[PDB]
Amino acid sequence: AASRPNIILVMADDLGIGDPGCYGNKTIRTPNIDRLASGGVKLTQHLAASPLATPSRAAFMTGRYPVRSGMASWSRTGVFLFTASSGGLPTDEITFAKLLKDQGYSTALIGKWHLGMSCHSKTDFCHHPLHHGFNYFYGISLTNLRDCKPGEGSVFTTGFKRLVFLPLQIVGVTLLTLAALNCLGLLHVPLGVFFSLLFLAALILTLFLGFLHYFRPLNCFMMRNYEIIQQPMSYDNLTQRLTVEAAQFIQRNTETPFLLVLSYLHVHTALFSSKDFAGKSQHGVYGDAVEEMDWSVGQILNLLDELRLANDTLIYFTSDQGAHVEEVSSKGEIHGGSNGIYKGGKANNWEGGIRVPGILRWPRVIQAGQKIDEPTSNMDIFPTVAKLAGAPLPEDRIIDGRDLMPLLEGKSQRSDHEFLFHYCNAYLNAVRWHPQNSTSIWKAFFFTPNFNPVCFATHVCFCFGSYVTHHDPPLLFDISKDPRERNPLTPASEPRFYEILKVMQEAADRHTQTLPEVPDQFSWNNFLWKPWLQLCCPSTGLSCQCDRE
Ligand SMILES: CCCCCCCCO[C@@H]1O[C@H](CO)[C@@H](O)[C@H](O)[C@H]1O
Ligand SMILES: CCCCCCCCO[C@@H]1O[C@H](CO)[C@@H](O)[C@H](O)[C@H]1O
Ligand SMILES: *[C@@H]1O[C@H](CO)[C@@H](O)[C@H](O)[C@H]1NC(C)=O
Ligand SMILES: *[C@@H]1O[C@H](CO)[C@@H](O)[C@H](O)[C@H]1NC(C)=O
Ligand SMILES: [Ca+2]
Repeated sequence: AASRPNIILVMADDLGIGDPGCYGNKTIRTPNIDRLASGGVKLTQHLAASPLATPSRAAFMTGRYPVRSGMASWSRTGVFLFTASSGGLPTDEITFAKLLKDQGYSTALIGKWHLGMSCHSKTDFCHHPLHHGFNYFYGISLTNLRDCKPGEGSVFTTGFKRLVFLPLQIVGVTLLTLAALNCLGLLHVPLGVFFSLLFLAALILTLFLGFLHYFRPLNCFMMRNYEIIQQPMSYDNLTQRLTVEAAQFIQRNTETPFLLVLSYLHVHTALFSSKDFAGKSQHGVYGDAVEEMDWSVGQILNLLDELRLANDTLIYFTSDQGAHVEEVSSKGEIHGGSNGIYKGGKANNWEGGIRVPGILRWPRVIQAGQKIDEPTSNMDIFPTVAKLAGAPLPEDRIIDGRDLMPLLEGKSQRSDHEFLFHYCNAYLNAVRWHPQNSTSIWKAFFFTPNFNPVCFATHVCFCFGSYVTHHDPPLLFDISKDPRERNPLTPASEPRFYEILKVMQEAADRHTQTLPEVPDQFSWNNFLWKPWLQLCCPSTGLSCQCDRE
C-alpha cells in the first residue's frame, strides 16, 4: 500500500503449468524458479484471460478483458502476425506501466510485446511500448515463430494450402487436362487460355516466393526503443542478451523504484539454447529452452541479492497462456510443452490453456512457502501493482483484475473472483463459477472446440463454428471435484443443474451489458501487411539487413 517497492514481472511464453519443478514435473531443471515458489506464494489456480498471446498480454497490461479494448478477433487469426499491421493495444487504454510511470517509477520492457507498433505512419508508433508506459524497450515487437528461424515455419501452412498450393493445383491440373484434350482433338484450346493459366500460376507463385523470402526479415527483428538493432533477429545468445539488458536496467535504478517486465521469447515455437543447454533436456529442445529460461531468472535473482534489493522487491512469474498441445515438427520433434493432469492447451478454454503458472515473491511482506488455491486472474497484477505504487485505479472504465495483496498477506482467504469469464477471442467460450459460500468450481461451456485426431488439423483449435460445437443447455463441469476435466456433470449434479446454469448464464447476460462498442483491432484492415508500415533498417522499401547487436 503506497509501499513503492521494485516490481519485476516475468512472463514466459507458452510454458505449460505442468512443466516447472515446483508444480509436478520431476525431470525439468527449473531450479531458480522453484527458488521463487519456496520463497513466496504459488498460485495454484492462476487463470490467463485468454488462450492466445496477443489477447492474454493485452489483458495483463490492462487488467481488462480483451473484448473491452477490442483486442480479440472473430476470425481464425487471434494474434498479430505482421509487424507492419495497424492493429494494436488501443491508444486510449492505460497499462500498469503508464500507471507506475506516473508515480515516478522507471519503467522497462525486456523481450516480447505482441501488441502492435504503428497505426497510420511507420513512425507514429501509436502502439509501441514507449507510448504505453515504458521508458525503455529492448526486444521484439511481434512474437517469436518457427519462420523466424530457418528449419520450419508451419505457422502459415494452413494458409499456404488454401491460398497457394490448392489453387496452384487447380490451375496446374486444369492446364494439363486442357493440353490432353486439345492434343486429342476433343477441344480446341486457344493460346489465350493457356496464357491465362500460366500467368495466374506465375502470379500466385511469385507472391508465394516473395512471402517466403521476406516474411522472416520484415517480421522478425530486434528493437531498442524506436529503432531496429538487429534485422533479421539472430538467435546468438538471445536469452542471454535479454538477461543482460534486464540486469543492466535494474542496476541503473538501484536507488529508484523500478518496474521491470521481462517477457521472454521462450518457450514459444522455434526453441533454442546457448552452447550451455544444447542437449541435456527432458522432452527435447523445449526442455533445453525452458531450463535456459530458468537460468535467466536465477541470473536476475542473484543480482537482486548482489545489490540487496531482493528484500524490498515484488517479483511475479507466469506464462501468458498454456503450452501448445498440437505442436510437433515433421521430422518428429515433439514441442509445445506439458500442462499436467489438465485437459487442453494453447488455443482453447480447457484448463490446460486457461490455467497457468503463477508465482509471487516479496520477502519483506509475503509469507514464503505459502500456497493459494482461490481462482486468480492474469489481469490481477494490474490492480495489485497500481496499489503497491500508490497509483490510482482508472475510474472512467471498469477493471476486471482484482488486487491480490490481501490474499497474499493472508488478510483474506477468498479472492474476489466468484464470477470469471473465459473468452475465445471475441467469442464468449466457457464461464467459471466459484460460488460465494462454497469451494466448488462450476464451469459451463457455451461451446467447445473439436479436437482433430480423436486439433492438429488447423494446428490450433478455433472459436468460430465449423470447428466448434455449441451446447444447449450449456455443457457443465465441476473442476473443483473433477480437475482432469475428463467427465461432464449431469447425473448426480442434476438436482441443481438447471439451477446453477441459471445463475451462471445470467452472469454472461449481465456481463455482456458492460461490453461497449469498440473498434476491432483485429479486423482485416488492422491485421493485413501494410507496405507503408514496414520498418526497414538499412535502405528504403524491402531489403532490410541489420545487426547493431
Ligand atoms: C502527430 C502524429 C501523427 C502521426 C501520423 C503522421 C502521418 C503523416 O506522416 C507521414 O505518413 C506517410 C505514410 O505512412 C509516411 O510515408 C511519411 O514518411 C510520414 O512522414
Ligand atoms: C485465386 C485462385 C483462383 C483459382 C481459379 C482458377 C480458375 C481457372 O482459371 C480460368 O480458366 C478459364 C477456362 O479454363 C480461363 O478462360 C480463364 O482465363 C482462367 O483464369
Ligand atoms: C515435464 O516436462 C516434460 C516436457 O518438458 C513433459 O514431457 C512432462 O510430462 C512434464 N512432467 C509432468 C509434470 O507431466
Ligand atoms: C554469446 O553471444 C556472443 C555474441 O557476440 C557470441 O559471440 C557467442 O558465441 C555466444 N555464445 C555462444 C552461443 O557460444
Ligand atoms: Ca504464447
